[PDB]
Amino acid sequence: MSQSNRELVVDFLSYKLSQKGYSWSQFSDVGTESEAVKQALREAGDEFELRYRRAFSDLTSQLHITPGTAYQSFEQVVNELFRDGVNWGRIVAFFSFGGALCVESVDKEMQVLVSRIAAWMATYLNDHLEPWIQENGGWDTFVELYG
Amino acid sequence: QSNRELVVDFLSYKLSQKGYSWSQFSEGTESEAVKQALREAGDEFELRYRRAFSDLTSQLHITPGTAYQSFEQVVNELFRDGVNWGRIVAFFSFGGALCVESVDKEMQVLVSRIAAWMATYLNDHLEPWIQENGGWDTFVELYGN
Amino acid sequence: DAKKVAKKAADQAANRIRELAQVLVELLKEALKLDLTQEMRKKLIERYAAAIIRAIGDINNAIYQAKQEAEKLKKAGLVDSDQLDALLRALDELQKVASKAANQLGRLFEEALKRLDKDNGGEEEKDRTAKWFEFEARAIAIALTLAAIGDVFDLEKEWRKL
Repeated sequence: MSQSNRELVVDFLSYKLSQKGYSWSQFSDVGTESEAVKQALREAGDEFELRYRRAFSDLTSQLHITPGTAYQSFEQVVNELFRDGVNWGRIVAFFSFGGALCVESVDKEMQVLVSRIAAWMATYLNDHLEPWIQENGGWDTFVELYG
Repeated sequence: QSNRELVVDFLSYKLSQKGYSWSQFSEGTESEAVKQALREAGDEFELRYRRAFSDLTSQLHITPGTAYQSFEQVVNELFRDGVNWGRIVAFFSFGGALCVESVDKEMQVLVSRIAAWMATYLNDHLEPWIQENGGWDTFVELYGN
Repeated sequence: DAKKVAKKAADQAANRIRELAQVLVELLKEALKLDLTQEMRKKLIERYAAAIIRAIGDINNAIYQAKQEAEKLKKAGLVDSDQLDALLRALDELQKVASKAANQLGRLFEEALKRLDKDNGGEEEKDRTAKWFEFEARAIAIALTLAAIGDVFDLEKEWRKL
Protein backbone atom coordinates (compact mmCIF):
# COMPACT_ATOMS: atom_id res chain seq x y z
CA MET A 1 0.00 0.00 0.00
CA SER A 2 3.09 2.17 -0.37
CA GLN A 3 2.20 4.53 -3.22
CA SER A 4 -1.27 5.10 -1.76
CA ASN A 5 0.37 6.06 1.52
CA ARG A 6 2.59 8.66 -0.20
CA GLU A 7 -0.49 10.09 -1.94
CA LEU A 8 -2.27 10.35 1.40
CA VAL A 9 0.58 12.33 2.96
CA VAL A 10 0.76 14.66 -0.06
CA ASP A 11 -3.01 15.24 -0.07
CA PHE A 12 -3.17 15.98 3.66
CA LEU A 13 -0.16 18.32 3.67
CA SER A 14 -1.35 20.11 0.53
CA TYR A 15 -4.67 20.72 2.30
CA LYS A 16 -3.16 21.98 5.57
CA LEU A 17 -0.74 24.22 3.65
CA SER A 18 -3.66 25.66 1.58
CA GLN A 19 -5.54 26.43 4.83
CA LYS A 20 -2.69 28.74 5.68
CA GLY A 21 -2.70 30.20 2.14
CA TYR A 22 0.35 28.23 0.89
CA SER A 23 0.64 26.26 -2.36
CA TRP A 24 2.08 22.66 -2.39
CA SER A 25 3.25 22.96 -5.97
CA GLN A 26 5.82 25.58 -4.96
CA PHE A 27 7.58 23.21 -2.56
CA SER A 28 7.49 19.89 -4.41
CA ASP A 29 7.21 18.46 -7.92
CA VAL A 30 4.98 15.72 -6.49
CA GLY A 31 -10.08 6.04 -6.83
CA THR A 32 -13.36 6.58 -5.10
CA GLU A 33 -11.80 4.71 -2.19
CA SER A 34 -8.67 6.82 -2.04
CA GLU A 35 -10.90 9.93 -2.18
CA ALA A 36 -12.99 8.71 0.79
CA VAL A 37 -9.79 8.06 2.78
CA LYS A 38 -8.24 11.44 1.93
CA GLN A 39 -11.49 13.24 2.82
CA ALA A 40 -11.90 11.44 6.18
CA LEU A 41 -8.31 12.30 7.09
CA ARG A 42 -8.68 15.96 6.10
CA GLU A 43 -11.87 16.19 8.18
CA ALA A 44 -10.32 14.41 11.20
CA GLY A 45 -7.31 16.70 10.97
CA ASP A 46 -9.63 19.73 10.94
CA GLU A 47 -11.46 18.48 13.99
CA PHE A 48 -8.24 17.69 15.88
CA GLU A 49 -6.86 21.11 15.13
CA LEU A 50 -10.16 22.96 15.81
CA ARG A 51 -9.57 22.93 19.56
CA TYR A 52 -5.72 22.90 19.38
CA ARG A 53 -4.68 25.67 16.93
CA ARG A 54 -2.80 28.49 18.59
CA ALA A 55 -1.58 26.17 21.34
CA PHE A 56 -0.20 23.55 18.90
CA SER A 57 1.66 26.33 17.16
CA ASP A 58 3.20 26.56 20.66
CA LEU A 59 4.49 22.98 20.69
CA THR A 60 6.03 23.30 17.26
CA SER A 61 7.52 26.61 18.30
CA GLN A 62 9.04 24.92 21.32
CA LEU A 63 10.84 22.42 19.08
CA HIS A 64 12.72 25.28 17.27
CA ILE A 65 12.57 23.57 13.89
CA THR A 66 15.52 24.23 11.60
CA PRO A 67 16.69 22.35 8.50
CA GLY A 68 19.65 20.95 10.53
CA THR A 69 17.51 19.77 13.51
CA ALA A 70 14.05 19.02 12.08
CA TYR A 71 14.61 15.34 11.33
CA GLN A 72 15.59 14.35 14.87
CA SER A 73 12.86 16.59 16.31
CA PHE A 74 10.25 14.95 14.12
CA GLU A 75 11.49 11.37 14.66
CA GLN A 76 11.93 11.63 18.43
CA VAL A 77 8.45 13.06 18.93
CA VAL A 78 6.83 10.45 16.64
CA ASN A 79 8.73 7.60 18.33
CA GLU A 80 7.40 8.77 21.70
CA LEU A 81 3.89 9.21 20.29
CA PHE A 82 3.75 5.51 19.34
CA ARG A 83 6.12 4.14 21.97
CA ASP A 84 3.46 2.00 23.62
CA GLY A 85 1.21 1.29 20.67
CA VAL A 86 -1.00 2.64 17.86
CA ASN A 87 -4.59 3.75 17.58
CA TRP A 88 -6.48 5.79 15.01
CA GLY A 89 -6.47 8.95 17.18
CA ARG A 90 -2.67 8.88 17.46
CA ILE A 91 -2.42 8.42 13.72
CA VAL A 92 -4.57 11.54 13.18
CA ALA A 93 -2.31 13.32 15.68
CA PHE A 94 0.74 12.16 13.66
CA PHE A 95 -0.64 13.65 10.44
CA SER A 96 -1.61 16.90 12.20
CA PHE A 97 1.82 17.18 13.81
CA GLY A 98 3.63 16.81 10.50
CA GLY A 99 1.20 19.32 8.98
CA ALA A 100 2.03 21.82 11.73
CA LEU A 101 5.78 21.32 11.11
CA CYS A 102 5.33 22.04 7.35
CA VAL A 103 3.34 25.22 8.04
CA GLU A 104 5.95 26.36 10.56
CA SER A 105 8.68 25.59 7.95
CA VAL A 106 7.05 27.83 5.33
CA ASP A 107 6.31 30.61 7.86
CA LYS A 108 10.03 30.68 8.70
CA GLU A 109 11.13 30.64 5.03
CA MET A 110 12.50 27.14 5.44
CA GLN A 111 10.46 25.80 2.51
CA VAL A 112 13.02 23.10 1.66
CA LEU A 113 11.67 21.24 4.70
CA VAL A 114 8.18 20.68 3.26
CA SER A 115 9.10 17.89 0.85
CA ARG A 116 11.52 16.38 3.40
CA ILE A 117 8.87 16.18 6.15
CA ALA A 118 6.49 14.58 3.64
CA ALA A 119 9.13 11.96 2.83
CA TRP A 120 9.81 11.28 6.51
CA MET A 121 6.12 10.98 7.21
CA ALA A 122 5.50 8.61 4.29
CA THR A 123 8.49 6.46 5.34
CA TYR A 124 7.22 6.27 8.92
CA LEU A 125 3.68 5.42 7.76
CA ASN A 126 4.83 2.67 5.45
CA ASP A 127 7.50 1.16 7.69
CA HIS A 128 5.94 1.50 11.16
CA LEU A 129 2.19 2.13 10.95
CA GLU A 130 1.07 0.13 7.90
CA PRO A 131 1.39 -3.27 9.71
CA TRP A 132 -0.99 -2.10 12.43
CA ILE A 133 -3.28 -0.40 9.90
CA GLN A 134 -3.58 -3.58 7.88
CA GLU A 135 -4.26 -5.70 10.96
CA ASN A 136 -7.03 -3.25 11.93
CA GLY A 137 -8.86 -3.59 8.64
CA GLY A 138 -7.09 -1.00 6.53
CA TRP A 139 -7.86 2.66 6.02
CA ASP A 140 -11.50 1.81 5.31
CA THR A 141 -11.79 1.15 9.06
CA PHE A 142 -10.75 4.73 9.62
CA VAL A 143 -13.32 6.01 7.08
CA GLU A 144 -16.07 4.12 8.93
CA LEU A 145 -14.94 5.24 12.37
CA TYR A 146 -14.62 8.87 11.51
CA GLY A 147 -17.60 9.16 9.17
CA GLN B 1 -29.38 30.34 55.34
CA SER B 2 -31.04 27.51 53.33
CA ASN B 3 -27.85 27.08 51.28
CA ARG B 4 -25.73 27.20 54.46
CA GLU B 5 -27.98 24.56 55.99
CA LEU B 6 -27.60 22.30 52.91
CA VAL B 7 -23.80 22.54 53.15
CA VAL B 8 -23.82 21.74 56.85
CA ASP B 9 -26.21 18.80 56.46
CA PHE B 10 -24.20 17.26 53.61
CA LEU B 11 -20.83 17.70 55.29
CA SER B 12 -22.21 16.36 58.56
CA TYR B 13 -23.40 13.22 56.74
CA LYS B 14 -20.14 12.65 54.80
CA LEU B 15 -18.01 13.22 57.86
CA SER B 16 -20.20 10.81 59.84
CA GLN B 17 -19.77 8.13 57.13
CA LYS B 18 -15.96 8.45 57.44
CA GLY B 19 -16.00 8.15 61.24
CA TYR B 20 -16.22 11.79 62.43
CA SER B 21 -18.83 13.98 64.13
CA TRP B 22 -19.50 17.44 62.65
CA SER B 23 -20.12 18.55 66.26
CA GLN B 24 -16.36 18.02 66.89
CA PHE B 25 -15.41 20.71 64.32
CA SER B 26 -18.01 23.47 64.66
CA GLU B 27 -40.30 24.01 54.00
CA GLY B 28 -38.97 22.19 57.05
CA THR B 29 -40.04 19.04 55.20
CA GLU B 30 -39.20 20.57 51.82
CA SER B 31 -35.68 21.19 53.17
CA GLU B 32 -35.48 17.54 54.36
CA ALA B 33 -36.38 16.31 50.91
CA VAL B 34 -33.61 18.41 49.35
CA LYS B 35 -31.10 17.33 52.02
CA GLN B 36 -31.97 13.62 51.63
CA ALA B 37 -31.81 13.76 47.80
CA LEU B 38 -28.43 15.46 47.95
CA ARG B 39 -27.11 12.90 50.46
CA GLU B 40 -28.27 10.06 48.16
CA ALA B 41 -26.88 11.74 45.06
CA GLY B 42 -23.51 12.33 46.76
CA ASP B 43 -23.45 8.67 47.84
CA GLU B 44 -24.08 7.58 44.25
CA PHE B 45 -21.55 10.12 42.92
CA GLU B 46 -18.88 8.79 45.30
CA LEU B 47 -19.60 5.18 44.31
CA ARG B 48 -19.14 6.07 40.63
CA TYR B 49 -16.02 8.09 41.38
CA ARG B 50 -14.38 5.21 43.33
CA ARG B 51 -15.27 2.66 40.63
CA ALA B 52 -13.66 4.79 37.88
CA PHE B 53 -10.77 6.51 39.68
CA SER B 54 -10.45 4.83 43.14
CA ASP B 55 -9.88 6.96 46.27
CA LEU B 56 -10.77 10.69 46.17
CA THR B 57 -9.78 12.02 49.61
CA SER B 58 -6.15 10.85 49.55
CA GLN B 59 -5.60 12.56 46.16
CA LEU B 60 -6.52 16.00 47.51
CA HIS B 61 -3.56 18.24 48.23
CA ILE B 62 -4.36 20.47 51.19
CA THR B 63 -2.49 22.37 53.88
CA PRO B 64 -3.85 25.32 55.86
CA GLY B 65 -1.75 27.73 53.80
CA THR B 66 -3.00 26.35 50.45
CA ALA B 67 -6.55 25.30 51.41
CA TYR B 68 -8.33 28.26 49.81
CA GLN B 69 -6.49 27.58 46.52
CA SER B 70 -7.20 23.83 46.76
CA PHE B 71 -10.90 24.63 46.97
CA GLU B 72 -10.98 27.56 44.53
CA GLN B 73 -8.82 26.11 41.77
CA VAL B 74 -10.82 22.88 41.57
CA VAL B 75 -14.25 24.51 41.80
CA ASN B 76 -13.39 27.19 39.23
CA GLU B 77 -12.21 24.48 36.78
CA LEU B 78 -15.26 22.27 37.46
CA PHE B 79 -17.69 25.08 36.51
CA ARG B 80 -15.47 26.82 33.98
CA ASP B 81 -17.66 26.17 30.96
CA GLY B 82 -21.07 25.66 32.57
CA VAL B 83 -23.28 24.18 35.25
CA ASN B 84 -25.48 21.06 35.51
CA TRP B 85 -26.94 19.18 38.50
CA GLY B 86 -24.31 16.47 38.22
CA ARG B 87 -21.49 19.02 38.55
CA ILE B 88 -23.29 20.56 41.55
CA VAL B 89 -23.35 17.08 43.13
CA ALA B 90 -19.64 16.82 42.29
CA PHE B 91 -19.04 20.15 44.08
CA PHE B 92 -20.65 18.92 47.26
CA SER B 93 -18.82 15.58 47.11
CA PHE B 94 -15.51 17.37 46.48
CA GLY B 95 -16.11 19.64 49.46
CA GLY B 96 -16.97 16.63 51.65
CA ALA B 97 -13.80 14.82 50.56
CA LEU B 98 -11.68 17.92 51.23
CA CYS B 99 -13.11 18.12 54.76
CA VAL B 100 -12.48 14.42 55.45
CA GLU B 101 -8.90 14.68 54.15
CA SER B 102 -8.35 17.76 56.35
CA VAL B 103 -9.55 15.91 59.46
CA ASP B 104 -7.51 12.81 58.49
CA LYS B 105 -4.39 15.02 58.50
CA GLU B 106 -5.20 16.74 61.85
CA MET B 107 -6.29 19.92 60.13
CA GLN B 108 -9.77 20.00 61.78
CA VAL B 109 -9.73 23.80 61.75
CA LEU B 110 -10.31 23.70 57.97
CA VAL B 111 -13.75 21.99 58.11
CA SER B 112 -15.69 25.12 59.13
CA ARG B 113 -13.66 27.24 56.68
CA ILE B 114 -14.40 24.92 53.79
CA ALA B 115 -18.11 24.83 54.70
CA ALA B 116 -18.16 28.65 54.65
CA TRP B 117 -16.35 28.75 51.31
CA MET B 118 -18.86 26.27 49.88
CA ALA B 119 -21.86 28.25 51.12
CA THR B 120 -20.40 31.43 49.67
CA TYR B 121 -19.75 29.80 46.26
CA LEU B 122 -23.30 28.33 46.20
CA ASN B 123 -24.89 31.64 47.10
CA ASP B 124 -22.82 33.84 44.84
CA HIS B 125 -22.11 31.67 41.79
CA LEU B 126 -24.54 28.76 41.62
CA GLU B 127 -27.81 30.10 43.03
CA PRO B 128 -28.66 31.98 39.76
CA TRP B 129 -28.44 28.77 37.72
CA ILE B 130 -30.22 26.76 40.45
CA GLN B 131 -33.19 29.11 40.59
CA GLU B 132 -33.34 29.42 36.81
CA ASN B 133 -33.53 25.60 36.49
CA GLY B 134 -36.46 25.11 38.86
CA GLY B 135 -34.74 25.43 42.22
CA TRP B 136 -33.68 22.58 44.44
CA ASP B 137 -37.14 21.03 44.16
CA THR B 138 -36.37 20.23 40.52
CA PHE B 139 -33.15 18.55 41.66
CA VAL B 140 -35.23 16.36 44.02
CA GLU B 141 -37.64 15.50 41.16
CA LEU B 142 -34.70 14.45 38.94
CA TYR B 143 -32.28 12.87 41.45
CA GLY B 144 -34.32 11.86 44.50
CA ASN B 145 -35.02 8.13 44.87
CA ASP C 1 -25.78 -0.14 26.41
CA ALA C 2 -25.80 3.64 26.14
CA LYS C 3 -24.81 4.14 29.77
CA LYS C 4 -21.66 2.06 29.29
CA VAL C 5 -20.83 4.03 26.11
CA ALA C 6 -20.84 7.33 27.97
CA LYS C 7 -19.11 5.99 31.07
CA LYS C 8 -16.31 4.39 29.09
CA ALA C 9 -15.71 7.54 27.07
CA ALA C 10 -15.66 9.75 30.16
CA ASP C 11 -13.37 7.40 32.09
CA GLN C 12 -10.91 7.09 29.20
CA ALA C 13 -10.73 10.81 28.57
CA ALA C 14 -10.33 11.67 32.25
CA ASN C 15 -7.67 8.94 32.68
CA ARG C 16 -5.67 10.33 29.70
CA ILE C 17 -5.61 13.75 31.46
CA ARG C 18 -4.60 12.24 34.81
CA GLU C 19 -1.76 10.46 33.00
CA LEU C 20 -0.69 13.59 31.13
CA ALA C 21 -0.62 15.58 34.39
CA GLN C 22 1.60 12.89 35.94
CA VAL C 23 3.98 12.77 32.95
CA LEU C 24 4.36 16.55 32.97
CA VAL C 25 5.09 16.68 36.69
CA GLU C 26 7.78 14.00 36.24
CA LEU C 27 9.31 15.91 33.30
CA LEU C 28 9.34 19.12 35.34
CA LYS C 29 11.20 17.33 38.14
CA GLU C 30 13.83 16.13 35.66
CA ALA C 31 14.18 19.70 34.41
CA LEU C 32 15.05 20.59 38.00
CA LYS C 33 18.23 18.49 37.79
CA LEU C 34 21.09 20.84 38.08
CA ASP C 35 23.67 19.12 35.87
CA LEU C 36 21.15 18.92 33.03
CA THR C 37 22.87 18.84 29.64
CA GLN C 38 21.35 20.51 26.67
CA GLU C 39 21.28 17.18 25.17
CA MET C 40 18.62 16.16 27.66
CA ARG C 41 16.82 19.52 27.73
CA LYS C 42 16.05 18.98 24.05
CA LYS C 43 14.84 15.47 24.84
CA LEU C 44 12.70 16.83 27.69
CA ILE C 45 10.94 19.23 25.28
CA GLU C 46 10.43 16.40 22.77
CA ARG C 47 8.85 14.24 25.49
CA TYR C 48 6.63 17.13 26.52
CA ALA C 49 5.43 17.65 22.95
CA ALA C 50 4.83 13.93 22.44
CA ALA C 51 2.92 13.68 25.78
CA ILE C 52 0.57 16.51 24.74
CA ILE C 53 0.04 15.05 21.27
CA ARG C 54 -0.47 11.50 22.66
CA ALA C 55 -3.02 12.72 25.20
CA ILE C 56 -5.10 14.58 22.65
CA GLY C 57 -4.87 11.73 20.13
CA ASP C 58 -6.00 9.24 22.80
CA ILE C 59 -8.81 11.50 23.98
CA ASN C 60 -9.99 11.78 20.40
CA ASN C 61 -9.68 7.99 19.91
CA ALA C 62 -12.03 7.40 22.88
CA ILE C 63 -14.53 9.99 21.59
CA TYR C 64 -14.61 8.58 18.04
CA GLN C 65 -15.14 5.02 19.29
CA ALA C 66 -17.92 6.25 21.57
CA LYS C 67 -19.74 8.09 18.78
CA GLN C 68 -19.55 4.95 16.60
CA GLU C 69 -20.98 2.87 19.45
CA ALA C 70 -23.69 5.51 19.87
CA GLU C 71 -24.71 5.26 16.22
CA LYS C 72 -24.71 1.44 16.34
CA LEU C 73 -27.15 1.68 19.25
CA LYS C 74 -29.39 3.97 17.23
CA LYS C 75 -29.41 1.47 14.38
CA ALA C 76 -30.09 -1.55 16.58
CA GLY C 77 -32.97 0.44 18.05
CA LEU C 78 -31.59 0.44 21.58
CA VAL C 79 -31.87 4.26 21.71
CA ASP C 80 -34.28 6.68 20.10
CA SER C 81 -33.39 9.92 18.36
CA ASP C 82 -33.64 12.22 21.39
CA GLN C 83 -31.55 9.92 23.61
CA LEU C 84 -28.92 9.62 20.88
CA ASP C 85 -28.86 13.43 20.62
CA ALA C 86 -28.31 13.78 24.36
CA LEU C 87 -25.46 11.22 24.23
CA LEU C 88 -23.75 12.88 21.24
CA ARG C 89 -23.93 16.32 22.91
CA ALA C 90 -22.48 14.84 26.12
CA LEU C 91 -19.61 13.32 24.10
CA ASP C 92 -18.93 16.64 22.36
CA GLU C 93 -18.90 18.29 25.81
CA LEU C 94 -16.48 15.66 27.08
CA GLN C 95 -14.15 16.27 24.11
CA LYS C 96 -14.33 20.03 24.73
CA VAL C 97 -13.49 19.87 28.46
CA ALA C 98 -10.78 17.23 28.14
CA SER C 99 -9.13 19.06 25.25
CA LYS C 100 -9.22 22.29 27.27
CA ALA C 101 -7.59 20.48 30.23
CA ALA C 102 -4.77 19.20 27.96
CA ASN C 103 -4.08 22.71 26.56
CA GLN C 104 -4.13 24.21 30.08
CA LEU C 105 -1.70 21.57 31.37
CA GLY C 106 0.63 22.24 28.42
CA ARG C 107 0.50 26.00 28.97
CA LEU C 108 1.20 25.63 32.70
CA PHE C 109 4.17 23.36 31.96
CA GLU C 110 5.55 25.96 29.48
CA GLU C 111 5.15 28.71 32.10
CA ALA C 112 6.81 26.54 34.75
CA LEU C 113 9.81 25.93 32.47
CA LYS C 114 10.13 29.58 31.86
CA ARG C 115 9.95 30.52 35.55
CA LEU C 116 12.65 27.89 36.13
CA ASP C 117 14.86 29.41 33.39
CA LYS C 118 14.16 33.13 33.58
CA ASP C 119 13.03 33.62 37.18
CA ASN C 120 16.47 32.85 38.52
CA GLY C 121 17.07 32.29 42.20
CA GLY C 122 17.99 29.65 44.71
CA GLU C 123 16.35 26.27 44.57
CA GLU C 124 13.76 27.83 46.89
CA GLU C 125 12.05 30.06 44.31
CA LYS C 126 12.57 27.37 41.75
CA ASP C 127 11.41 24.49 43.83
CA ARG C 128 8.42 26.58 44.81
CA THR C 129 7.65 26.84 41.09
CA ALA C 130 7.85 23.05 40.80
CA LYS C 131 5.49 22.45 43.73
CA TRP C 132 3.16 25.15 42.26
CA PHE C 133 3.05 23.33 38.95
CA GLU C 134 2.30 20.00 40.60
CA PHE C 135 -0.44 21.65 42.71
CA GLU C 136 -2.08 23.22 39.63
CA ALA C 137 -1.78 20.08 37.53
CA ARG C 138 -3.41 17.96 40.22
CA ALA C 139 -6.25 20.49 40.55
CA ILE C 140 -6.95 20.24 36.83
CA ALA C 141 -6.86 16.44 36.90
CA ILE C 142 -9.21 16.32 39.92
CA ALA C 143 -11.62 18.85 38.41
CA LEU C 144 -11.79 16.85 35.18
CA THR C 145 -12.48 13.56 37.02
CA LEU C 146 -15.30 15.30 38.92
CA ALA C 147 -16.84 16.75 35.72
CA ALA C 148 -16.56 13.34 34.05
CA ILE C 149 -18.58 11.58 36.78
CA GLY C 150 -21.03 14.46 37.08
CA ASP C 151 -21.74 14.82 33.38
CA VAL C 152 -22.44 11.11 32.88
CA PHE C 153 -24.60 11.07 36.04
CA ASP C 154 -26.61 14.02 34.69
CA LEU C 155 -26.86 12.40 31.22
CA GLU C 156 -28.50 9.39 32.80
CA LYS C 157 -30.95 11.63 34.62
CA GLU C 158 -31.67 13.43 31.32
CA TRP C 159 -32.44 10.09 29.63
CA ARG C 160 -34.90 9.31 32.45
CA LYS C 161 -36.54 12.70 31.91
CA LEU C 162 -36.93 11.71 28.27
